[PDB]
Amino acid sequence: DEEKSKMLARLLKSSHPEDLRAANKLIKEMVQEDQKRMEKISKRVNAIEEVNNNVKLLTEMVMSHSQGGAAAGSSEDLMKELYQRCERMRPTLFRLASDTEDNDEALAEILQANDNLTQVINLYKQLVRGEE
Repeated sequence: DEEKSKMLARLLKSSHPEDLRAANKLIKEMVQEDQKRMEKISKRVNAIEEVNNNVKLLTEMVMSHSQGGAAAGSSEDLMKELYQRCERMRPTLFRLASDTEDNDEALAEILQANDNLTQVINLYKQLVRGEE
């Protein structure tokens, strides 16, 4: 916000005991707003980083077992556990979109995120755990 970011700089530059008092209440609050934000942002970012990675990893595995590969048991297992974690995440993403009501850009990342999430889940469910 380039607006406050200028009203403050003039309250601080002020010379009256009343502008200081305000710049303070402003700072006090801007600092609060910047705390809630970052926290929101990290929650989403971290979540998405996991999803993307877990997506890629499992995707890789599932594919190694497409005609030859994946130690059937010690590889066939990591997957099973990876998968479940993806399933376990659908919930988190959905609540994430639900809470991301102020930034369609992020919201969209969460949705892209979720498609990929569901896509791989419908590939472990398909080829692999589906055929046999």
